[PDB]
Amino acid sequence: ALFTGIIPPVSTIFTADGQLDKPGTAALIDDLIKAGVDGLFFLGSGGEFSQLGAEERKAIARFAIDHVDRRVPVLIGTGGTNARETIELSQHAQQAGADGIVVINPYYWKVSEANLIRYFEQVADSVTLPVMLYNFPALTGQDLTPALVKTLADSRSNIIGIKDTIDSVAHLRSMIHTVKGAHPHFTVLCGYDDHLFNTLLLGGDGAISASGNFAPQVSVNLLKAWRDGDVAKAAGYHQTLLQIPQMYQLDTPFVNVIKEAIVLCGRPVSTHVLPPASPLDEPRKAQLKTLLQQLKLC
Amino acid sequence: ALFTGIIPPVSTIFTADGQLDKPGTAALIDDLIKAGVDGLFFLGSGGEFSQLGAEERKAIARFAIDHVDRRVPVLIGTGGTNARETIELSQHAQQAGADGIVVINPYYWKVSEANLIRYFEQVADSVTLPVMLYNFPALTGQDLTPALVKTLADSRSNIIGIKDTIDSVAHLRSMIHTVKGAHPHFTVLCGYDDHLFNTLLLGGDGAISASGNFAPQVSVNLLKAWRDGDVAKAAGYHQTLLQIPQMYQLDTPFVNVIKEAIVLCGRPVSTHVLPPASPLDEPRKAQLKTLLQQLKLC
Amino acid sequence: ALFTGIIPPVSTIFTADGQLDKPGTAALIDDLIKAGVDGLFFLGSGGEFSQLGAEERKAIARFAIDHVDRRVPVLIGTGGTNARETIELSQHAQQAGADGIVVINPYYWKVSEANLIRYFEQVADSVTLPVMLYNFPALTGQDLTPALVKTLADSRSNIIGIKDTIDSVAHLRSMIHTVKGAHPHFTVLCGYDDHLFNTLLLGGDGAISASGNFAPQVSVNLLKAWRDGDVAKAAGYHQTLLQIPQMYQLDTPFVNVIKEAIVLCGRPVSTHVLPPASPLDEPRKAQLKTLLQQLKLC
Amino acid sequence: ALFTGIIPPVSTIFTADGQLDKPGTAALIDDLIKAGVDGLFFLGSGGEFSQLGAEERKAIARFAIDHVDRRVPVLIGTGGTNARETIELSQHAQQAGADGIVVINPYYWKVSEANLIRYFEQVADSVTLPVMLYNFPALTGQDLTPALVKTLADSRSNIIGIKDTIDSVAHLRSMIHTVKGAHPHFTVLCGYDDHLFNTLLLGGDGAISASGNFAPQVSVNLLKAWRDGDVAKAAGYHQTLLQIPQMYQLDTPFVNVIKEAIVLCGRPVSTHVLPPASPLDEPRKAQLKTLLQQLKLC
Ligand SMILES: O=C[C@@H](O)CO
Ligand SMILES: O=C[C@@H](O)CO
Ligand SMILES: O=C[C@@H](O)CO
Ligand SMILES: O=C[C@@H](O)CO
Ligand SMILES: [Mg+2]
Ligand SMILES: [Mg+2]
Ligand SMILES: [Mg+2]
Ligand SMILES: [Mg+2]
Repeated sequence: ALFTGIIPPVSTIFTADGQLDKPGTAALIDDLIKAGVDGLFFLGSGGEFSQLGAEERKAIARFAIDHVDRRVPVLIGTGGTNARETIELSQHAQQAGADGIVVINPYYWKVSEANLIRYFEQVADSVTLPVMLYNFPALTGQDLTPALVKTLADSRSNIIGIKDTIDSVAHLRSMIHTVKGAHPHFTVLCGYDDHLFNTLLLGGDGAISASGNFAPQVSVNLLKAWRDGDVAKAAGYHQTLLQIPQMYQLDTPFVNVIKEAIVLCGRPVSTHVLPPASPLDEPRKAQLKTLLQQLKLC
Repeated sequence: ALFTGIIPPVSTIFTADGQLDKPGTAALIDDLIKAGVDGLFFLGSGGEFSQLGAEERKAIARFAIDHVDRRVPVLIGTGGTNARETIELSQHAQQAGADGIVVINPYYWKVSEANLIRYFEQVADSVTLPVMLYNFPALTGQDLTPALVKTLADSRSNIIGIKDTIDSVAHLRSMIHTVKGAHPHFTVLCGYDDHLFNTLLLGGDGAISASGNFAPQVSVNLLKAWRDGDVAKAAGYHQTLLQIPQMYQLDTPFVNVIKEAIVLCGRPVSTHVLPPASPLDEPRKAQLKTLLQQLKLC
Repeated sequence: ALFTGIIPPVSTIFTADGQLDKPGTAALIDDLIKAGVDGLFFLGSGGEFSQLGAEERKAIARFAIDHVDRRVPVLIGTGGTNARETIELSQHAQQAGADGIVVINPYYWKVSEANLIRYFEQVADSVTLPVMLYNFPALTGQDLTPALVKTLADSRSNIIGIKDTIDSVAHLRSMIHTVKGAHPHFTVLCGYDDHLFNTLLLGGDGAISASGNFAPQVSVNLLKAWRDGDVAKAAGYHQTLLQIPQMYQLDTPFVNVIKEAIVLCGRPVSTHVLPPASPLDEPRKAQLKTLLQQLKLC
Repeated sequence: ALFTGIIPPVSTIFTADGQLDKPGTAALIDDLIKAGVDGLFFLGSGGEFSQLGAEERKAIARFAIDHVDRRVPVLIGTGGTNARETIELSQHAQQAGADGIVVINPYYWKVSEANLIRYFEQVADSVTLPVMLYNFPALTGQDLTPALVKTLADSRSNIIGIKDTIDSVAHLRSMIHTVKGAHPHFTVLCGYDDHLFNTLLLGGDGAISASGNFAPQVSVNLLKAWRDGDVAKAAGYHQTLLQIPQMYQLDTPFVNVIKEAIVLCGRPVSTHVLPPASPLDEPRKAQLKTLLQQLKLC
């Protein structure tokens, strides 16, 4: 199974003038590697892919891949609505040295099932890399159902996992039973911090969740305890992860919150975000701070 | 805090001719008491309240209350769309000796917030019993938001808990923070089996969930392990409860499934259900059987 | 085609204690007949079926049928969640002299398609009357799709029409093409005032809409003009119907608004509504009055 | 009031390699102008903006503006998720000679109301052109409510209209009453063919709808008849517009259907569409042909 364990959706650090902040993004990457994560995912939702132009995404991917320098597996988010662009970004990712790509369903038009399957098959045909699907129905307005995902896995042998981003135990359960029941090495990662523990107990593989950026140790330690058979210890970490998603209510998009949390938890990066996100206000920064303090994360 | 712990939504047993089956309902009640449940809830969703007429509901409630004979706390579900009937059923419950009532929001019209608050205040004023709210937005089409529930708890001191029936960690978390933060003894019970563990870890109080009927021991033992501080053991039980809700996909309504599971797990009752539910077919009964066998529950 | 044209969902008039107000209900009935409606529908949504007990519904139906005394066709709404009660209320309606029944899908559980089909077939088989389906997905949470309605019409020859209560030209169009295409004499009536004209232009049959109660002449004259081939005149009436539904925003449920409008338009009936509806406040009554005045309806 | 009347969302014609087909696009533009439309809108949903790259969008806009050569007002769709790009594309439009821009809400993240308002203010402040809002909640997952639109119009005097793309009479009515009530010259255009007649009768201003591409004469003649006071004639054209949208069910996205209809109605342009749209199959092309024949459009 590929891309299992804890794989953060890394925040992209920008300067106050809105350019890629290489020193800060590099420092964040190095913090996460040092924390023991199993991989890194750039240009996810929290990486601001949807607020970046294609050339910007290419430049950020190349930078990140080269900085990681093969220390851990690297995933690049290459999706969008422009399918020709998805292919271009995906081929660019493979040429630049990525280990895999992560592809959401098109999220403007909710295309027909025939078109959706074709789209994923075309993207998967365009690269030799492993492809992770990305389900985020709250934002896309179109669910990647366990049945559909199984059909995709049956069709292309490089479609090998999913980031299932949904506050639903039923969806994670059914994804695992349906897809992993046919393809035991297909990877199921939850996209929310508070579903990691359940995902493992259900027979899934890990998480790609925003708290990976500012508190990776919580998820890394949970996974380690689980793998060591220390369930009580894993449940302890889980109690923390259950509470963390309160912070994401502070703003929408909450990409600002995540970067403010990176700062609060001890890595001083520019927290600039791209429009239509905006800077978190001071009152809400203090609220975030009190949450992190109550959970003992700063 | 009232009505905490494991409180099954007890199935109502009917004969093949569609009458209350007293010996079978009584035997089920006695099994659940013997299993160590903290209470019993009659005429919930799984108790078929919505397929019963008012006079039938009164007769069932009286019978159940009388059979239980104060061995454990008894809740009666008294809700519907007809608010005058809600009041009648609730006063009847109090006269018959119930310990509390459980009241869903009206689920045909999704009434204005002013009307909704007024409805609950009137119902709560009609009895001196404790009132548990019932949130089931997938069926009602109107969520009881944590803010609203807090407003209700602030308004009437007998509105003392909620059965929050939703596959959402965020909803449970927020219900607990918002309502229990203002009213530390307000009771938050989850309505789905696979959220019991998380509900406890989040600072909530228990569950009213269908598996209480046929595998009460799993929830009772989880709660006991949690109260004893043996979190690993509680997590073990949780791994089971994570899987159980697959069975509910076998039919809709799944009241048939629950009764078939009672039979398969060792209590031979008539499994008749009221229309528009219908008998579970033999293939799906076998499927249910294989599910219960895999989880070691029969 | 049965039950075509303008058929108001007649308001049920109550005294302050919530009992049937026979003189007021009768006067309303006579006003509508005198206005030239094609039929009358009692115990629809606007008739407060869902806030009335089964015995109450039977008394109201008997009264209404008897008062109408065969002057126009009479439809009784017999639906709910309790399917045994549906059958009882439907057989009661037939015995009491109703010309047809109107049956909504169960709206607590959204039952499986197999259960839903079986429900409607059983209800249709319980009577020898014509049966009109009732679609109100905003309230029921489960759409009766054109495909499903076609399947029902294909299955039972007494399932002969629908009240399609949705603000959707596409839904009405597709209902008409899919069902009337297979069953040219199946009756399609929209449930909203502002869709009557389009319904007629699409090949449908009329409307069961709330403004039937207080401004029947608008819909009756629209229909007459359309049948006489005076499309410009019909469009003139449509311009009024397009505006009327603003008033329904004044409260939820808006059964109060409709009765207040009956009073304002010249018929002094009690405006009492059953809980959890409540009286319309004086400021909103004055707003309703201004709107009616601007549309030249009082 | 600006940009009133019939303004087609013009299809973008491509060669097989997915590049702009200048002769075919120009011919289409000339056909529409000759048909008497009041304006032209490029790079709307039907113009495939969300499957085009930013440089491609700029090239298309420039070409279209230039070909139109001020014969009618020109709108350019400049929206997306990347707000910096929205500003670039909007300023580019103004520099290229557009008369106005059309901006949808960001449709990946459904951003907070504060962020949404700020977004629209920033885009409006980036140009001195008139700005038309674009509401398409079926695709965006976030409705621009009449209250929000009013707040935007109150805030910026160059936010001067909306393409309200929704199958809802209530939404159009309320948009008109709430926004035009406060801003009588704010332009309200429906985005669907079957809502033009109602939109005019409600006090709105026209339509930007896909049938503008292949049957502009229907909407142009409807509008002329309405302005001339010949309501019966207008209603006759409406009967045709009521039926046209059945064709859009032939695929999703239906940008293919629209181009095939342009061909079938007598203008031979390439029907190539960008992925993830795909070619319409021959059976569905024949079905489309039969429909157009039945409505007397080819
Ligand atoms: O992946 C989704 C994130 O926002 C939550 O961790
Ligand atoms: O009683 C609630 C049902 O959803 C079963 O858990
Ligand atoms: O019939 C539907 C009601 O909501 C009023 O038209
Ligand atoms: O504007 C939206 C179009 O597809 C409908 O005409
Ligand atoms: Mg993220
Ligand atoms: Mg239940
Ligand atoms: Mg009504
Ligand atoms: Mg279009």
